[PDB]
Amino acid sequence: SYKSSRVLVRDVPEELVDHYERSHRVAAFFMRLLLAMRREPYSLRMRDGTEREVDLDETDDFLRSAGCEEPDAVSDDLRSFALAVLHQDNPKKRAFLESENCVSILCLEKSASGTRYYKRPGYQLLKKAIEDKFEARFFAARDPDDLGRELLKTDTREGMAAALRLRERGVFPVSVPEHLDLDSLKAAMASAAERLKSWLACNQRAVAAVTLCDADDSPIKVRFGLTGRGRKFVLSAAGSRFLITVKLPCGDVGLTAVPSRYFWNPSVGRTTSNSFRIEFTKRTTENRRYVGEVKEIGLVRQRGRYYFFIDYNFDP
DNA sequence: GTGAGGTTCTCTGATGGAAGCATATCGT
DNA sequence: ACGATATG
RNA sequence: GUGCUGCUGUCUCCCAGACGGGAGGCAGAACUGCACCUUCCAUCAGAGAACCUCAC
Repeated sequence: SYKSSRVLVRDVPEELVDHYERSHRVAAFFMRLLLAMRREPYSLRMRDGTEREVDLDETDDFLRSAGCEEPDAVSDDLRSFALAVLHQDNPKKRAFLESENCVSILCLEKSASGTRYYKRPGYQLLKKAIEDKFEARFFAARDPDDLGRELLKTDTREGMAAALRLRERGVFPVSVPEHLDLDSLKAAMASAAERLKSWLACNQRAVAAVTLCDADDSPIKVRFGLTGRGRKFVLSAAGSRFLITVKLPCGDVGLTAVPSRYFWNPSVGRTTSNSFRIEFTKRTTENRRYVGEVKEIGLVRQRGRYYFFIDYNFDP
């Protein structure tokens, strides 16, 4: 259940503008790098309209520029990674249930991501059993730690073991263009994965061109979440307006939204479940009351004007 | 002076896709 | 109890 | 804030012209009047303008 609106902001500082204009280039690099790992020549649609054909040579050169010295040898593994990121694996046993989860092995030198099992079913039953007559070796002598290694050595989702294969070869940590923190990288990679997933669903529907992200031509949402998908934000009201401030690494960025007749007489309260409860009336004639929990807003620059897309959740 | 048959620009409509986070443990 | 990754 | 309409605003176009009216484009807003889930992508059908030749 979703319901969206749009609030205009006219005094965005330099920090948010640079964050919006710097998230796009990381997204574009993610799109081109995933296509490079895919190692399948494709068609690129430029801004003015031109379906150029890009072959394996430029793909290999781009991969070399990304740190993959000899993509010919690791071709059995780069491709095996990309299909995992673009959700081309089995619907069950996804190596990355959310695509943005992948940018910790790809773009973090000291990460140690692959050796985790605390959320693996099997370590949940044994730990709930320490503190054979139940429905599901290691039950004797207890030690769920050992079951962790038993379930990490085997039961490895394809593309996650493949990702760990390259890190020993010193080629997988890829130098992205800008030094975005984990959260903004995850937001950008979520957007890029969404755009390439749509592209591939269209390419297999046809059987064909790729449009890269642009700050003005084909904008994407620089999304701000409350659980690590993007930089955090907090919403409130002051009179008849919206007070939206985000928590960028350069500090807090506060912003006052010009009044909206869609959101009139606003009352806002923070919730203990990572959300903000807001009330409003639709103005016009009937002032029917609505309750909305907001958890993740978006930012889009259209016609030179900055708009936050307030995507809230209403009562069903 | 129109009809007919081809490019070359601005648009609008319909049917597809990707979407708008939950939990979990560990170290302080 | 709260923040830092990790991943359902 | 967004399609619709609305200068207390602007620019431009056309018809009578020295009374006005009829096209469009922005600024809107601090002016109502009906409503408002939306962003991006790729296809396919349809409608408009104009462009070139050859025929009647």
